[PDB]
Amino acid sequence: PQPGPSARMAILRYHAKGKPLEGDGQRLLLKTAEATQGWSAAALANLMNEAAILTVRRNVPAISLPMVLELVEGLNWGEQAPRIPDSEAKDRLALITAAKAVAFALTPGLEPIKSVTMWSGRRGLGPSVDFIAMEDKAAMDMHPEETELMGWRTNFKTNAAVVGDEPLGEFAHVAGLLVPLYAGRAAEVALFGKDGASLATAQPLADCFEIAYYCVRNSQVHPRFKSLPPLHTTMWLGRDDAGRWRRDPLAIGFDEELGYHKLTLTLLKASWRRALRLVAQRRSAITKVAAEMLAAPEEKITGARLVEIIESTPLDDLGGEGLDGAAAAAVVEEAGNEFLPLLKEVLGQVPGIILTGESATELRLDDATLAAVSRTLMGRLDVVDLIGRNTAVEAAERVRDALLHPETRERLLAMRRWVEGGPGAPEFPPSPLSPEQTAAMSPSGPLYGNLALNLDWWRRRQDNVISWSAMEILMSRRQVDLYKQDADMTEGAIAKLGTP
Amino acid sequence: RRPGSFKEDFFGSQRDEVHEKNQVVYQLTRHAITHYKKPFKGDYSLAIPTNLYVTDLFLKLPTQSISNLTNVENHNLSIKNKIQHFSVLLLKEEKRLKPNKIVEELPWTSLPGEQLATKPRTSYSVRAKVAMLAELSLSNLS
Amino acid sequence: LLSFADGNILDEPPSPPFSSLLIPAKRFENYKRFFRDTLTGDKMGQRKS
Amino acid sequence: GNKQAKVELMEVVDFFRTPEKFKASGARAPKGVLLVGPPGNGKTLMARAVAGESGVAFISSSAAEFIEMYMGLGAARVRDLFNTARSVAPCIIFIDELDAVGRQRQGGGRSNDERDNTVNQLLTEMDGFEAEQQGIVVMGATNRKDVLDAALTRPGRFDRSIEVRRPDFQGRLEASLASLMGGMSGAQIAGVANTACFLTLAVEQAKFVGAGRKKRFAVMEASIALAATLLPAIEPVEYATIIPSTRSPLGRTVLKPHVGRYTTGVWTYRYLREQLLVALAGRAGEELVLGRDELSSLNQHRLQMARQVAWKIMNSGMSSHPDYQHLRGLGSNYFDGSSEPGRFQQTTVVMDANQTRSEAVDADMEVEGLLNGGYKQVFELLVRNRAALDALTELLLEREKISGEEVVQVVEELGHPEDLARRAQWAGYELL
Amino acid sequence: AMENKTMEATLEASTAGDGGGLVGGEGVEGSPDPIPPQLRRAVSVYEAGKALLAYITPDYEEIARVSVCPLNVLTGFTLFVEDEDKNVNAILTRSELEGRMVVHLAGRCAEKLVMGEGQMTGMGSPDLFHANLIAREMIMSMGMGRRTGPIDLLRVAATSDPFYYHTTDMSTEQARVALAEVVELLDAAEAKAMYGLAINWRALQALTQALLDRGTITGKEVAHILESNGVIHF
Amino acid sequence: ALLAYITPDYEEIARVSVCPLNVLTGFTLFVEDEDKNVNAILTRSELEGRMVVHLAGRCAEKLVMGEGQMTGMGSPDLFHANLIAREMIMSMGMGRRTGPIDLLRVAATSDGDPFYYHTTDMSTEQARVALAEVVELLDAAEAKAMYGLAINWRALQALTQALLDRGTITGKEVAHILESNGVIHF
Amino acid sequence: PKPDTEGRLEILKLHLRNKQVAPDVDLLQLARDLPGLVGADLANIVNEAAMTAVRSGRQQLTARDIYAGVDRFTQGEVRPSLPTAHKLPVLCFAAKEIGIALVAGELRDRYGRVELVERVSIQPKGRAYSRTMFQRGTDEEYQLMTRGRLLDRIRLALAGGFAVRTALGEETNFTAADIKRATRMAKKYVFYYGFSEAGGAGITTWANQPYSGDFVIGQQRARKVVSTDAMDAFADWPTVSEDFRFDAPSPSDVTWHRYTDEVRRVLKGCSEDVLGILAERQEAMWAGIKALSDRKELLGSELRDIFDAHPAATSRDRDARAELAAAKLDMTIFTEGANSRWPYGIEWLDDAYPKPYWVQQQEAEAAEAQ
Amino acid sequence: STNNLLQNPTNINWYYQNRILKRHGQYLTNQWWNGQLSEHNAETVFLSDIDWRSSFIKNDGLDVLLDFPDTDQYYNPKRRRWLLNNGSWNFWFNFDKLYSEEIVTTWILESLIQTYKYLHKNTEL
Repeated sequence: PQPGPSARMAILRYHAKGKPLEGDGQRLLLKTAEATQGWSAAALANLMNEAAILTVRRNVPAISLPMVLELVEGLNWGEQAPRIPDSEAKDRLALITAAKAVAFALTPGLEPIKSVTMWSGRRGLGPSVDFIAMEDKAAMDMHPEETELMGWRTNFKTNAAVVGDEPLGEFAHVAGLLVPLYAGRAAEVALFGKDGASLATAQPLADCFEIAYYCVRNSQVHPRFKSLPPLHTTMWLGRDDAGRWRRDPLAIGFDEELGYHKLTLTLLKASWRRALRLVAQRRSAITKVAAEMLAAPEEKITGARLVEIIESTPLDDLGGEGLDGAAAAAVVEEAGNEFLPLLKEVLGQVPGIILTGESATELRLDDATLAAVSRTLMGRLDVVDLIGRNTAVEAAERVRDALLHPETRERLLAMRRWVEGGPGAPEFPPSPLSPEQTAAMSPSGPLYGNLALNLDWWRRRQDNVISWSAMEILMSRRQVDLYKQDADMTEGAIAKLGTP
Repeated sequence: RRPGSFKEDFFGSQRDEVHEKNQVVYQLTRHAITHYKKPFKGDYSLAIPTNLYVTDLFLKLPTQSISNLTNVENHNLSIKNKIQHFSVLLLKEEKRLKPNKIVEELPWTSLPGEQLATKPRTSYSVRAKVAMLAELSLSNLS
Repeated sequence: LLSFADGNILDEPPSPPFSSLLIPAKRFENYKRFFRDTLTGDKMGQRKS
Repeated sequence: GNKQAKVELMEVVDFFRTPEKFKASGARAPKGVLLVGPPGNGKTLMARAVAGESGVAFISSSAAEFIEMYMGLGAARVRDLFNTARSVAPCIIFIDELDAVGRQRQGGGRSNDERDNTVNQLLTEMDGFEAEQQGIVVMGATNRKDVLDAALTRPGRFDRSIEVRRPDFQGRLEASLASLMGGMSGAQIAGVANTACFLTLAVEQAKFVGAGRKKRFAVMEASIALAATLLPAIEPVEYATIIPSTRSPLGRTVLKPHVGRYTTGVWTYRYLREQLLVALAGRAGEELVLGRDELSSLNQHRLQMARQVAWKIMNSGMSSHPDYQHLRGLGSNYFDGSSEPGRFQQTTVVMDANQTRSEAVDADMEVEGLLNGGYKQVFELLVRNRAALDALTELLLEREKISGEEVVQVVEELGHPEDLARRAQWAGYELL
Repeated sequence: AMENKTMEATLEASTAGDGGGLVGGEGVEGSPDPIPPQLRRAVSVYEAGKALLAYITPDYEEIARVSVCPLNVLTGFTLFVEDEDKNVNAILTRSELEGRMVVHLAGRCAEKLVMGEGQMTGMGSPDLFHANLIAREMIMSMGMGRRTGPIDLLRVAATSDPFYYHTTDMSTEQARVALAEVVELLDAAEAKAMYGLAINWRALQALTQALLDRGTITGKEVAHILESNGVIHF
Repeated sequence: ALLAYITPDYEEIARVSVCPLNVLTGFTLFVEDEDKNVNAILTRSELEGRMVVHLAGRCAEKLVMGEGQMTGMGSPDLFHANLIAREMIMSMGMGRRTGPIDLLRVAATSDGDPFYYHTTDMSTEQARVALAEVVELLDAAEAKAMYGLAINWRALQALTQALLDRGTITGKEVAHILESNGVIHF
Repeated sequence: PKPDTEGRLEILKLHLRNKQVAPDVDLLQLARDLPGLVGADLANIVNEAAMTAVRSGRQQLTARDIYAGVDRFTQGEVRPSLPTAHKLPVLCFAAKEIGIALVAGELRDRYGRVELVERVSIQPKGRAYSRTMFQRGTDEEYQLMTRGRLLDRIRLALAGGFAVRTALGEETNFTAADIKRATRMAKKYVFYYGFSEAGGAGITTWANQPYSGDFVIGQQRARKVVSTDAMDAFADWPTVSEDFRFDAPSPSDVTWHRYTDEVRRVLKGCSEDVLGILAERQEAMWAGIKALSDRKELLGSELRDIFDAHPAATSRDRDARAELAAAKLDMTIFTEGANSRWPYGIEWLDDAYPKPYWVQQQEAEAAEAQ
Repeated sequence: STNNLLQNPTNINWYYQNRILKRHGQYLTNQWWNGQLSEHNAETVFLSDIDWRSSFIKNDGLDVLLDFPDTDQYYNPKRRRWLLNNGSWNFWFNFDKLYSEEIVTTWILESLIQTYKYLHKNTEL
């Protein structure tokens, strides 16, 4: 096969004999073995030879690492290529790349940024944001799937984004990728206007929809569809010879009725508002990153310097009318992303609730109790704009119904404690609403035999009038009443449950 | 069997006088409408649509109507394939023809020359895979 | 015995078996990539490739 | 001249005849040169000069001549050529048109068996059990970078990827003139010089029409040039001509290219709207001057360009639809590797999940509104600049090739005051 | 011999792999050997209705022979002779097309009237599709639609899963209008066929009994039976 | 693993791994016996038990961590349970309302999945009736899986603690843990 | 390089340098009317003209022997004539060509874009039963397709079928080929060239640009003749480069309904104009049909004399006015008047499509706010 | 690996490696062009002997490559036969479905009822 890393080390060590290597040759061979992945033995022999063919025109007494990396780039990318000539469009491209880099660094649960450059090689490429590679994940010993581990890890910090005690779910982790893709357009819209939008920031917008469509439909971690019966609405039954896929035959109007497109649009609009807020608050940081990239020796800044700029530059006021442009002052559009005010608002309708916060019975519920029950049932607190106000209201109703029962509330608090862990975790959560009197009601001794009946005997929902639409069959009456304005239907969405 | 309306509609083509074209259309219309169950004129000809309906009716399993599903073409199916057609054995089965499959995507920074020189072009280039499929289809046609 | 052109392109020219035009197949490959990485998946049961 | 390849050729002749510094530094030898680039830039002349500088012989051969109907004859010829090379000790081996033989040894057809034999013979003569070594360099000439075999392009046989291209400004100076004939190879440069000696008319010739078609060409190009001058973000006109070329039978108006836009890809929404206007300008002016019933098929590609601009506006997230404004394109956005390296083709897939049934109608209605409102805007602009349009038409009919300064002068002396005030307001700005 | 050639041609298109029903009298699964009295009565009624309504239609192809179950085939066969010198091989008129539609719906209308609505067999399906094909070519191809008008809508895409021959890309509203016109033409043809078979009921019954007794019959005997039973012409 | 152990006539657990070599994956294997079923007759009780075992992972995730802490790792199991339910309703005629109609057939592909499905294009009424039956069946399977986890809570706690402590557990050790900490078979 | 125009004139003069030529044979018109032909076919044409003159028992006078010599190699062989039994085929394959020549003359009046008619044959000579030859105008008139030229071509297409219908009082299958040609020409009129008023300025969001002939592969060798291809492929610029092919997103069903309604409007207008012409010139059409049936082959000159000898009867006033009346078509234009905002005369659209945003903008900003 | 029941709780790495590392960590500097080139359309500029793309633009020197992108392809295989969405889900021609199903289920039920009624009286047998 092709030589591996150790084989690369051996081949470069053998072929480096007879050539002068500057400084410690072990470090040079280490770097040129890390930076020549996929190369063949003859390719390594050539790279070693071509370095010694050099240092004659340049009159260097010894072979050095920057020149070695120069030939490493040269033999697989061709010409070194010239940098982009200085212009107003070049300054705009620097601003766009700076906004994208700042939003990448401010995104929780992302890998560290290696370097953000304005000047690259090759022909059809320009500015880039390069992240750390294997040869970087080795040194700082880190799991290869650390990006996958970044969701459930707590109390960490990557680049300029910190994550506290509440972990990011899969939904929030993948929906956080929409903000760096929207930041390029958001910078131009905030700083120049609608006419300032260019083709430089058009490619990420077209992938924002597929990321959000995964987030709301395929991932099955959207809070709207977690309480549904366990039905797979996104099925495709095989591929067949000549490769012709088959949709699930029951999926008539599934995507239109379940509101997948409108939920995707809701997530995309919320992410666009978040990107506008990000560009508003970090406008000086983006300008500083663009200026430092434009005044760099290779038009390249490092990830550590980018993080230093982001943290040192103070948060700009998101107000102050236009955000170096105009009509983006809409950025002051509150936020509406926190679930606790919506839950408190819902609980206010229930008489005798007595809410205190961080302090018909009185039911003196604390902010900690509300947050624990909401994290156990809804899942997260700062994704309300991403999931939709209807989804947040349905969750608030579910959390209220769970809070009204003390046994369910205490069970939810205990399992939230076990999920969070720590010294306060009271081992495994209690019995899942089946007490010792209902669990002793049916071992292999008393009663028994009800689990021997077929699944139809466990059929807890039965309606003799099957509706014409799948949303009525899937969701409950309250769910259909709260939803179905997200459905992609003409006037069926008035002929569907809760008739006025 | 030894093997025109798409050429004149899509590729321009032409090269047929508007008199002989009209004569061909009139004769084809008469052959389609009349000449059904005729002694020798409508014997086996696949230009009569009723003969094709008879073959479908007597040799095929029903007809099946149009589905009410989305992301499908007409029935519960996707679009057709456009173009129709030790370690040594392991490599031969690993890279043999790759007809249907799905073409991978290269990075925008591409792959460094060696890794691009491995992994056959039919696996990543779309144009190369379609050209290979076209070459095989035309070779089978010729 | 009559199609109604439900879910295909309106004017799709013929392909390499009949013509030598590779444009419909070049678009069909990207269509298949779409059918892989946002629905169906590589295997039955995978949510997205 | 010869791009930057002369330093590499100096290195080749230096380690061929007097190694000295390379032997002191420990380098052994290059053993192959692969000249990549289009023909007409002296690819064989550079190797002839290298052989003359090194004082070795040159034998002219190409890979096509090895293609023989007798089996084994090409491999025998390659082996014999390398045997005579080893006998000469040293020389330089030139193989021309390697793209006709060394291409993708996968099998198929009764024409590639001997071809694969010749490629394997070349592989075992360039490398293999050491039987040549020494100071022997083999040079090949191809027009493409990597279309050959993986072993043939492997950096142990052709370990120098020396690339030549069309000459630059200093190269065309060596072989005001280079501004005119900038952008073609040295063979075409020599042909231009020979045509000029046979007669800068040769540059124009290297780079029939009746009265009605000439008038229609003049009207169309005058409308396009007038719209390009009057619209602010559209670049100023470089020149305009109605003389058809061998492949452009409608006359062309060429604008001054924007270096910043072409380098950075910053094509603003305002520029795209005014480019849609400029694309519809030819049809609008032709209709205005010659009447509706004289509308011709001359705008069949201008309409396609206008549709391209409108659908790119929709697909780039620049539309006014609230669900499409700054969020989405038309969907999917997959990419394909085009012919040249660094070039990518974009394919957009819209299937019932990236779009709803009402959103498809909304997108079609928005594109129709963009095209038709742009046509109405350009028609009103050319109606209110009718005197400038007529003057440009008669000047084009008189001269058949006008420069951008003449267009600017005609517009500024016979233009509408509102359009002139808009032009003077948005002047100076390099428009992003 | 001409009838045998036509029946052999149809049989080598309706048995190529499974077949069924069309080739009766075989002694195997989908082919009872003594063609049942109900089935042969239905075939005789079908062919008598077709022959009668081809006789009473003016300026039609004239009948050479009428046979009940040729080649033991579970359908009849009427040998129609064309006049090549009348309309060469290129001319079709609306009168000829509408008469052909009436004659092709005549057999199933006759068997529906005689045997009842529920006892109609599937041997009328090719003739029903042929009448539908004539109506479809008149509306969508020849431009004989009153509301559809002169526009080409059919673009033959057989190119040889559900086996589509015709294929159209027009909009749903235009498709609804065109198929409504096709349906109303089929309804007019069926109404005229039932009207003719109803006003010539006695002649139809006599022709049915003659076909049952004789098996095969010629054009002159058909004309003699219909004129002796007091037929009414269109 | 707990529901597969307590489900009668189910495959024996081979190995339950939770991130075996620090690789982000988790699986519960079963021995591929060549005796017994193979392909002779599929009882509706067997299919319902398989569907309950498939839904058991997400039911356990809900019942232990909560509704909002569930993730999409249970998607292949949910797909297989949905396939079993649709097969019972539309291929075997096990539904009282759809009746004995063959609307779905399986086929073997001559890589991806080793099989695909021939589908009959249904109308809206038939599709809605079959969907109502499938949803009732799946909700019933979820209820049965929840009760099977509920009556074996100490066994589930012991198996989860052993999995957290040891990572990879053999099926023999799984059976030992369940029988030692007290389990109720179905 | 095949010879043409002046080269064809030189070749015809070289092959007629020893044979007497009557002055009525226009050498320039014959050279322009035989495009793409070489000396290796013009020699045969002059040869067969000489042999036809020899077999005719006279010298090489009149243009009929020259036209027969051209026809013998452009439309090869001579089939047997149409039968005199029954009055159907002699009427149909005279009425279609008489109506085409009449509509060509009427469009030569007023507009002048339609070229003159050379001859009408109705004697079957190879793969056809009747012909109408058009005196091919000079080149540079075919290098560009105009809106009026395309409208005249659509009218000339519909003319033969509507003339057969006017003669017989009955629709035939003769309109099928004419409809097939005219629908393709109307689609090129509306979509590709953008000559219509679709959208208010004629620019649709979709157009089917023709592809090159290099994708044909088969390339059936008909050779020579060069029919209306000379007007069709000369103005069209095909794709040739798949890397730079623009096809646009396929339009939705609603906008496809609107665009095909525009195509139907163009076809209805051209059809009504053709039917009005053929209704007002019934006497000239019948005289031309009688002359065609009497003399088989006939020249465009003598047809012009016949049509001048039978002019229109000024104002038909009544009874004969009832032919001009009800000659309009009853075909439905869906988006004619009030059906051009969103329902477009569709009663089910609101039950299928949920009210697009620009539709709501049209019904709110324009409507209910004026 | 071929086990079809493996648990993958997240797919963030797929998007990070296929839409960010592969695609959106980089930028393509070839998006559009002037539209008014020296050789009619971009296809004719591309299929030309002169390298028009590389052009000496003083208005310092240099030969900055002014490139035009390939024509973007739009694949739109959407469904266009939407007929009824309010009251039931029906596409254009599904009229032969209700009658078909209400004959199939009725006939199967009648035959099963006849079989049950016959075998009800022969249980001893």
